[PDB]
Amino acid sequence: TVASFLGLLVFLTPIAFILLPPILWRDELEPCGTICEGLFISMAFKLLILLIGTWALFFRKRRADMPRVFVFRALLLVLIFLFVVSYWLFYGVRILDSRDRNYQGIVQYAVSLVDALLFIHYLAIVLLELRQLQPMFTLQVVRSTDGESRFYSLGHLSIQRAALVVLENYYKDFTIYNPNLLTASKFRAAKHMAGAMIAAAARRRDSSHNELYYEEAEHERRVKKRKARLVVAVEEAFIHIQRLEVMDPREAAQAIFPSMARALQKYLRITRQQNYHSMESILQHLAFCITNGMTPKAFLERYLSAGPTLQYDKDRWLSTQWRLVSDEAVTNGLRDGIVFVLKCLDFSLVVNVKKIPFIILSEEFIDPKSHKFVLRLQ
Amino acid sequence: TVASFLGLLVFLTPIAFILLPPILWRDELEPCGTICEGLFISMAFKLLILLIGTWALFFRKRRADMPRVFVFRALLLVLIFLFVVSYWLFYGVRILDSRDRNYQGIVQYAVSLVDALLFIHYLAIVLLELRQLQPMFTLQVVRSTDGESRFYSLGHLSIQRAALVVLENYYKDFTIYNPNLLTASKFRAAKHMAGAMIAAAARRRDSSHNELYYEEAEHERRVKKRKARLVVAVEEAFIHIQRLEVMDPREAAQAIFPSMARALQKYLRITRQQNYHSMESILQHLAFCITNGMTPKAFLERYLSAGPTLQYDKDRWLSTQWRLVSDEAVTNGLRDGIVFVLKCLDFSLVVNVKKIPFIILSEEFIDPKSHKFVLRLQ
Amino acid sequence: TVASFLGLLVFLTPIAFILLPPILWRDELEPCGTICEGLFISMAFKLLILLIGTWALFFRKRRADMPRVFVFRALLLVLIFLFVVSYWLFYGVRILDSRDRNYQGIVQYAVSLVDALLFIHYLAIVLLELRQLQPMFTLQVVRSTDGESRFYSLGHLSIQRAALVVLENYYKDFTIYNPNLLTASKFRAAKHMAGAMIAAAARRRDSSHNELYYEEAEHERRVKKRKARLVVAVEEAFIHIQRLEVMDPREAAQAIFPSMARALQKYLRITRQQNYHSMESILQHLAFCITNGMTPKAFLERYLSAGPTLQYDKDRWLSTQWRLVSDEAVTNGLRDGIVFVLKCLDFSLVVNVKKIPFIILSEEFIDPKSHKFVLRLQ
Repeated sequence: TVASFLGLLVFLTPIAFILLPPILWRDELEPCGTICEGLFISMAFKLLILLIGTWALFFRKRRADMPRVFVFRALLLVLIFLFVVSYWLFYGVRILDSRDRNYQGIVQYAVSLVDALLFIHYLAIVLLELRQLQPMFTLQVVRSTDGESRFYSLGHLSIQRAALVVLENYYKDFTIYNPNLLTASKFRAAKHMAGAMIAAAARRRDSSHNELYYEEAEHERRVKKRKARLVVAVEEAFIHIQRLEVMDPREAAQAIFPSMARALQKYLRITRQQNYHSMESILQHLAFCITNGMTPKAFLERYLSAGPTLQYDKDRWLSTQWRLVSDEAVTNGLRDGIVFVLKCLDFSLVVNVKKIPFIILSEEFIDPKSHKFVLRLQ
Repeated sequence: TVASFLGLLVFLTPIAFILLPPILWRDELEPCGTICEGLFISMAFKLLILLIGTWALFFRKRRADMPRVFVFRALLLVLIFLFVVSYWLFYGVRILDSRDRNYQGIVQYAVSLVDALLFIHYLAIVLLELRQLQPMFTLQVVRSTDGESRFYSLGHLSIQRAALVVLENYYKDFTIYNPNLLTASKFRAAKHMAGAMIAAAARRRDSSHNELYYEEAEHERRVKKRKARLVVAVEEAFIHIQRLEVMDPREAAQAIFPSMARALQKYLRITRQQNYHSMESILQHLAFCITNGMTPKAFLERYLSAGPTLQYDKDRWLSTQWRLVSDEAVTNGLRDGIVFVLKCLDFSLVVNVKKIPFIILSEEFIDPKSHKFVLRLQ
Repeated sequence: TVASFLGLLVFLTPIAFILLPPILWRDELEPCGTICEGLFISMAFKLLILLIGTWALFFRKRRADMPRVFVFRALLLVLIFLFVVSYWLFYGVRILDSRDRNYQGIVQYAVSLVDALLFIHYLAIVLLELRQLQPMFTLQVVRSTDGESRFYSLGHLSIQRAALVVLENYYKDFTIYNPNLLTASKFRAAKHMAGAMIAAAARRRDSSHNELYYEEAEHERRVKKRKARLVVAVEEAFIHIQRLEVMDPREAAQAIFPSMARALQKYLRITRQQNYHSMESILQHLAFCITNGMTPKAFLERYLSAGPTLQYDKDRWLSTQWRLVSDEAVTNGLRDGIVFVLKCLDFSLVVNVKKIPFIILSEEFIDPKSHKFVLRLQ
């Protein structure tokens, strides 16, 4: 490919610096003998180390699209470019155009290339994944809709890369965005829209009958009742088949699903999760749990709670529609007190960054003989 | 030991390459003088760096037994073996059998050995702990019995090493396997075993009296009552002794334990945790909390909830009885959509792996002047 | 500064070793030509790598004050000191006092300095952040007051640095210390202080009327009622302004705050959080949520639950008043079974360390053809 051809060029540059003097001026080489060959062996082993490490840490697909340029990868690519161009420039001007003797020094030049390219690989692992290992900052990530909030520690990242780690943790950690869980507050605010003084109106409101407390208690009671119906239905559904007419787990799932289908439908409607689980999805997860020997409760934990975003179908999450709002340049590093917002189509992740505080530890000595207790009351 | 003797050989190989030419042919050395000694100093400092780093990252006990071979450690050991054997081969064939001059080049050969062995140490830290730093995958780990589920991010690991990290997080994160919390569903399914049409039977079931809702509400009420009794008992037990007859925390624990013992026994029976806490364990934790100045609630948090597996006795967890079920080779790396199962004696951890999605970020500019609000209703 | 001047000296040491032979004895240099210049280029590129990596990982402020000396940073500074002093000593004794020829060897000496100083940078990243990447231990951190407990995995750290990571996770993860949530147990124990036999007294206590169960149920009911009042108040407060008299979010916050202020005050009093939120803090967070387009529930999640310590004001947490109690030297590494206590002014973090167990994995083969199921009951 494009980067693979440049990788082939940067890998064959020391090999070309070795091979060209015995080809272009074969009879002009000084007799090296031992030291040149013992340096070729070190060259080959260091190139093997470089190829294995480059495969291990950089033969992987691009993980994300960021708004501005990855500053550290641009720095590494500019450094590799100026590195290899300066070595080819010195090799063409001061070695090939002069047709040098002392081939041992040419092999030393190629081995210094391999050494400094290994240190470029080391600077790459320093910049790309070791600079943010030490947790310099904390990040409070809050959804703007339901208020679900988790805290994360991050090192020195840019606002781009911090937003990337926040979105990774969003798909892993936050429950999935459900707009149907949000409509009750919207209709309640619109019902207030249907109809000094602002403190007296609040006093008349707080003295009135709280419909919301009793409706939430009654809804929680209905959810517990539908949950108990669902648990009984899924237990008496799983008891209908045996691990051993012979059938595969898909047909066993289709066999036992009509004895749980109505209770699950009523539970997903009362918990407002019915848009998240098609019948095909439930049958695939049912055959999955029947295959792996999972209990009714282990099958049912997918449906009892909300669950994170990566449980669900790949279209229900949408990672290409993320927008990064920031008051400053997103290539700037994190610092104390900045706010950046990760906007999806309906919700947003409001992220404010706080510096992890300077902590002062001190010892104090507790004598283990000073742990004496008396039967007297305290 | 076995690996320690090979470590002594790989550490003494550059030193032997240095020491053998002034011993075997002492009068044949060309006068090096400055450059050889300034290269010995660099050799000694790089060997000190190599010894300190090798102690820091590899002088540690083997952490786990895996089914197949650790592929990266086997690659590193084969690389070290071919490395050192090729250097001894070139040193015996082309240096010792020829009895070379230009000892400066021999010291350069030994320093190139020390350099490439430092880069072997670097390739070791690349392969063993840096390749999986960037979180390529997410892992949904579910117990097959109670359905408890947590999500974890992992990089490029094999299925072996991913299963190892999953088990680390199992002992840290999941509540302990309690088979007594699972018997109610089993007896309920056996009670259904005591006694078109499959949809009508489900309709008659869901219209019947849900015993399960009222039994769960009544059990939760009994657990709250026993919890309140236990809190009162442990508070009035801790008030009987004073931090200051003089006694150590073991005898103070034995003094105040009979005023809390029955309430704790009834709470551990109602929460089905009585097999997990012997009287010796409770007395040791009681003397522990009396020693460290912990409150009754801080003592009691060990017993109120289930708690993770590493709270409990070392025989109650059993890390040697883990079985890895996978449809493919466990030395293969993680990829999107694979399922592997970690089976203990009674339960299993069903782990399905999902690729963390390709995320596209973009900026959008919000003018901070565009945050103007009106008192008008919305 | 102090460390910046020593950094300038260690950076200019190879440059000084290069520049001094053409200045002090200019006419005595042997003609190097190609190889010396091709080694200067490698020197300049490796010094650029060293400067970029040193900026990336070590140009950062000191994060914490520890009781005893950081052992690994002291080892690194002693190593750099003996390193650079030994190189200046050999350069003064055996190069400057002799006024050497073969300047190519002097450039090789300076390049070996730059190489071994890059490996010092590598040993620094090995000791300071790579030795603890592999999770050797688990840590149960419990507050002595309310018993809140979380488990953390750590590698080979000292007790100092483990305590530092524990405090990082304390400010991120534990809910904030609230002494007002603890006074009910203290007054209940003092009420027991107002008034064989120790088992009969416990039997008479556990048979009595449990005031605590009914008071906790009644308090939870009052908290749910005040929460419903607060949700209604904040929704009907946010509906009073529109995103668009024109006003900024501070004045919009001040406009809509008197219609929610009494319900929020009553909720913070019933949940004992009123010392944590001044009116200025609530108005700043209100203007913050009005700015970022957050819902009433997203505004309200700061106040509904306790929340971690870093949500609150910077004086409410106090990172300078931490005391480390340990039975051994805090520079010793973690091992299985040690207990260290992190004491704040009122509470303490009791941390006991357990070794993560030796896990034995094995394969077992499940035939995917062996997943056959029958319609027969099990």
